[PDB]
Amino acid sequence: MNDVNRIRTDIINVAKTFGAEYSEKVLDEVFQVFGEQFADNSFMIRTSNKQPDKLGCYFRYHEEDESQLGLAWDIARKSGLLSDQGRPVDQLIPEICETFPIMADGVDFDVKHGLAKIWQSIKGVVPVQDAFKLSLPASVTTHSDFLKNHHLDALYAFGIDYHHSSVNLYFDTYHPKHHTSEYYKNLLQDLQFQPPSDELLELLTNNGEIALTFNFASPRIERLCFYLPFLNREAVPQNLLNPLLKKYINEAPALVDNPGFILGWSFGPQGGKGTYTKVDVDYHGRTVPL
Ligand SMILES: [Mg+2]
Ligand SMILES: [Mg+2]
Repeated sequence: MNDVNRIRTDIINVAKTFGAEYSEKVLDEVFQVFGEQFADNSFMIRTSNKQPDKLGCYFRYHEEDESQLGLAWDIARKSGLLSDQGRPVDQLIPEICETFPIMADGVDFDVKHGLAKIWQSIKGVVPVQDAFKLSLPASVTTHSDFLKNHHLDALYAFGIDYHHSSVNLYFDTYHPKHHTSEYYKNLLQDLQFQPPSDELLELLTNNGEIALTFNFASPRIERLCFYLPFLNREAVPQNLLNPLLKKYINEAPALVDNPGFILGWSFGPQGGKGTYTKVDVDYHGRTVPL
């Protein structure tokens, strides 16, 4: 309705204000197909820190209505927003749906390049080894011992990245160690990843979500990400945010007066590529309170 145009307008305004590359033609094509899904579902607009002087911009939605599960992938394929090119990643969503009961799915979009990722949430958690029969990067299986040792073995969701041919695995933080700062410090050390600030370590004892990234091109775990919810702009730890991300916290568009946020901290190899911050506004006001 007005609601879809409202959302599309806000994304463009975000991209223009914060210096993100964007394509109106790609935004037009995405919204023609998924516009109503954005208005009717949990929906977030994300900016991130991947390059020092400009924020990238992404938008994503999460579908939990049982009757609609599977439609995102079917819609994406039939419309041509997602073509399978025989990539090892192109077979994973059908394998996942044939293997596990799915309780939610979602799609991530890049404002420049379009459909980027599809998520599938399992109905329950499974031992991660139950997933080893999927056509996942071989690095998932070869880290089975590491995943056990760090209690990253209660799997509940997959993220399938079609732009980068990578897979994110999301793990339930079930263990008493997941409530200690030492666990996160030790986890990043063991991975030889960039060390976290003491401020972040203290926040991470709230546990949040953890995701690990595996790529078909690499024998190594590529990246990991910690996610924490925040009930409003004032709750966000602003000392952890560069000036552009601080401006985003104070100006991100939403349909409530004081939206919540989900921040993600991505970590990669020490002195390498994958350490940066993601900030997602709870556009409708319904995502974070849950
Ligand atoms: Mg829905
Ligand atoms: Mg958790």
